[PDB]
Amino acid sequence: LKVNQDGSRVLLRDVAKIELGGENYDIIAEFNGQPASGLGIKLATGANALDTAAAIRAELAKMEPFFPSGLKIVYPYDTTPFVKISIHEVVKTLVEAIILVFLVMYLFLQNFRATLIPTIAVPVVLLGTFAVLAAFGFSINTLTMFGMVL
Amino acid sequence: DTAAAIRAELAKMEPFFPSGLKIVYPYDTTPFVKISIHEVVKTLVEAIIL
Amino acid sequence: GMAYLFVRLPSSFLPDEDQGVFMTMVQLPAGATQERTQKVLNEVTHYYLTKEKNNVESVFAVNGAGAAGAGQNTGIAFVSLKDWADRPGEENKVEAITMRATRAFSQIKDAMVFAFNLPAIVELGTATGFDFELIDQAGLGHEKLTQARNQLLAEAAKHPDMLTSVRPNGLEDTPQFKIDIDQEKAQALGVSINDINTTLGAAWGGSYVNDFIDRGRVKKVYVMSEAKYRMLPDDIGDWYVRAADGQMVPFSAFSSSRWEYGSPRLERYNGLPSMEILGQAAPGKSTGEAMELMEQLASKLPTGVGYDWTGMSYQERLSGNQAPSLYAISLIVVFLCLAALYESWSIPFSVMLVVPLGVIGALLAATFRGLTNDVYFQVGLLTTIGLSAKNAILIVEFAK
Amino acid sequence: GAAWGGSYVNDFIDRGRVKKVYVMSEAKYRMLPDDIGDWYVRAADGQMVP
Amino acid sequence: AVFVPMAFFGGSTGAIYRQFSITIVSAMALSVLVALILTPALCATMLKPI
Amino acid sequence: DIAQVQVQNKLQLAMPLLPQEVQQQGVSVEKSSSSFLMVVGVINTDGTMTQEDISDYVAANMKDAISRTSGVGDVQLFGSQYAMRIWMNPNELNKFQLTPVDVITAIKAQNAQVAAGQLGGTPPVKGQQLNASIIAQTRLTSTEEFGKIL
Amino acid sequence: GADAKTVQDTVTQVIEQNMNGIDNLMYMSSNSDSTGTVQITLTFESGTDADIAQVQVQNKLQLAMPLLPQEVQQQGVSVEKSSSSFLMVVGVINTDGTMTQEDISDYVAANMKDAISRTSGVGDVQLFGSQYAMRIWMNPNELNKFQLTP
Repeated sequence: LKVNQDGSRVLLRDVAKIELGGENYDIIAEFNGQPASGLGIKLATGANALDTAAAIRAELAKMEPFFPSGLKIVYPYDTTPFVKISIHEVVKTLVEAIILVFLVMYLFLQNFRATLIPTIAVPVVLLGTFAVLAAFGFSINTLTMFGMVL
Repeated sequence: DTAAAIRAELAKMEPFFPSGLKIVYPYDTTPFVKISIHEVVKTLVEAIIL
Repeated sequence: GMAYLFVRLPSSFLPDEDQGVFMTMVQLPAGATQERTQKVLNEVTHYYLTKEKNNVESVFAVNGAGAAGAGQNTGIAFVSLKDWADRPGEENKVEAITMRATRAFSQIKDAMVFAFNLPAIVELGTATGFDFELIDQAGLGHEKLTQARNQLLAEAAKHPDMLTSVRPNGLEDTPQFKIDIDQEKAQALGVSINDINTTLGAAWGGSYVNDFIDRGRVKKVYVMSEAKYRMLPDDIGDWYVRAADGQMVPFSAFSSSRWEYGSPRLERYNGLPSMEILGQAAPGKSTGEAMELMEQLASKLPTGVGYDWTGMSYQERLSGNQAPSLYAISLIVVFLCLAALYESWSIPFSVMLVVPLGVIGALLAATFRGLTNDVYFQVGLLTTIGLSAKNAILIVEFAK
Repeated sequence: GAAWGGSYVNDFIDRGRVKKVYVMSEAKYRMLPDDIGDWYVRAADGQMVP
Repeated sequence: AVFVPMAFFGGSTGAIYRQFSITIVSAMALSVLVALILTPALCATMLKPI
Repeated sequence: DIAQVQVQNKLQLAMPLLPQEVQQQGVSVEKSSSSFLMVVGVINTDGTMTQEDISDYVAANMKDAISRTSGVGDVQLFGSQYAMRIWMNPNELNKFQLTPVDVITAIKAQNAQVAAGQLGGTPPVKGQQLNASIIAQTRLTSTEEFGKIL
Repeated sequence: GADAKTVQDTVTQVIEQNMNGIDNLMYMSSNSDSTGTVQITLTFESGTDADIAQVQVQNKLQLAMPLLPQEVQQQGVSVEKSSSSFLMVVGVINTDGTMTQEDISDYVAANMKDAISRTSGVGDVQLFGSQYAMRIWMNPNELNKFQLTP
């Protein structure tokens, strides 16, 4: 920094703390009040579903083993398994409608053939619909499946 | 479209204008496109009753 | 009774769910140190952790952001809950939980704490009333827009009949610290104004200088006074700049200081100085006439103040605008195809009359469930009338 | 260049709107080719050359 | 005819009305085609004499 | 649209090879007919304003907004927004042994905005209560102000 | 280091002026913080082209970038197109205590954020903490002792 008429040396550490610090010191997070960093993750207009959410676990499976001693993830936030028990409990309902109607059929068309007729007639007419949905751009969201339920 | 939009942004401006500030419209390839198409409806009509 | 069941019945857009997670908002006064905010985050966590173990799984809390902005007085909580099968009951669903939480937090003095559910989906927060914006349509400044917005904030929270909770969304004219370099003393003492302003800015605000390398990755090099010299306004006096001769002047000489006032989240909308306004209609009223009332209360305001609706108030949404026009031309298309199938003009009316008999038990289900007319409902309604059509159509096509 | 052609220096603020600050000789010193002689630059010592 | 004019239209809202109109008129045509393709056929080969 | 930026990829493959003086003003990149669409004139009726005023009022209240509206590929103003005008005198500049440079520089000096941190910002010393911004040299707003520069 | 207004005039104002002839637009929301931040959001028709709408701005963002402070494009301007609602938040906690929070933040900021962010459809990653940075904390008593400024 400067030398003197003294012949004295003046160094940086002589007028400041040198230290590995942070660009900014205003963000302090904790997880159950243990300290803990993380990523808050956003979505780009026109994206792209449980796609991106799987991709996260891509990049990260790829990172988990070079992590230092005792460094472990947690997942405190997830609009994911919501979209996963959403759609699941729709398959459930489709199923239920099917056997309930199998038995309402049985109560009038009291034979296993006339009854199995509108049975087969149900998946076909569904299945197909999804093929038509792909064909116009609509994806198997919650709304699509509720379409398949109503 | 755009020609209506002009009168949008501007209807939105006309009342905070100072004392004695007033528009005029010295140029308009607009009501040309408006008596153009009008005098076509006219002709269609005419063909019909003729 | 159909029509009356149809207008006595309220109107949702889409039901909120229990999405497994939810949030909490923490806002202090200002300037409010970071540490205080942390005090209140410790509180809030201590709740979701002692008083809710049966349902809470993880509170992720962050001193440093908000859903308004960063600030030392901005705070937010990310709460996840134990599985649905594991909290059976209404007592243990989002509603009741974030309720008693908000109710419990309600307590804390000089800390605005509120906890909420995620409004349904993505940035579809286009529900919940309105979002009004004042617009500096002349040269007025920050003062006159402050006051004008106060005239509004005032005259509208004195109409609690179709309009309530009318507050500004922004942050608030916290005091500021003015430093004044009388330039002449600086030339006379022989000090570079560059040197002054440089040192002031770097000392108290930091400065990114150049980049260094840290284990094969490039990072920054910042430079900034120790925190023991920038907490107090007296510490300006401790700073020396080297005059042109060689002597070192303290700021004490060429500067003059004093306290003042001014916004910390200045707002603009579409060019001009704007301020944005929030709140709802009032428990018997819709967002529409609420908006009108705001447009009218605005009218009585000083020359040069304009107004505009953005956000949820730009658009305006669903049933009551032109959706029965859809039901209508759908019906016209139907009676058309029925005049095609019967080749009558009367005979389809034997299938038109079949409709009220369905809206009747729809509407009945609605009001008798606490429920309310929304998208889900209206597609249920469509499906209703279509199916009844099927029934009647088949009986009379049989009969003829 | 500044005298005879103007110069944009920095920006100022004019009723809550940012605008320019230009700098340029009065028009009484740039109409005639003789007016080049009226312009002085400060030499390294201190003396001013035309 | 009941479902189609709901795909119409406006806003952030009507998006959702598309998500059903289509998803259900689809099943319409599929069902009614099956109804003259698959149903009558399987209601011929599989019904037991009365 | 693609034809529109594809140029300006390249326009900034060279922008640092143009004068300081030229990207201080700034380069524009339009895509538009040369034929106008309409021309809207503004006239004051009492005489209360000259033409330069009118021009300014529009340039500062009307052009920005109109131009911000889609499909409007270039607005050409008939006049000019205001601008602080320092008309120098040479007789009097040399009288005090001054050139233009000194004016230019006294101006960069005295018309500016500086950024000067906070009081009790991050990181802070624990036990602090106060947290406010610091305000310093702030831009000029009047003719007189420019007058009294040192 | 900037105050609200300093930023607001110096940066915000000066981009806003230069935002036009950007298609299909509805409005322009403009925040200016006492933390020396600004933010400007442009909104387009539903169903509109995310990508063209995405650069069309930044044609213009660099029709002005040389009129911003040195200090501001030394840091650098960003231009996103993304929902404000997160998707998930992934937290990182060390388990033995072997690392503080600032370490954790750094390890991610230097090993995790770059990669996750590089994955398509991921329109903004907000880090909960801060990458490291060499910190020279100056002392004034000792700076003046040797006749030195910053």
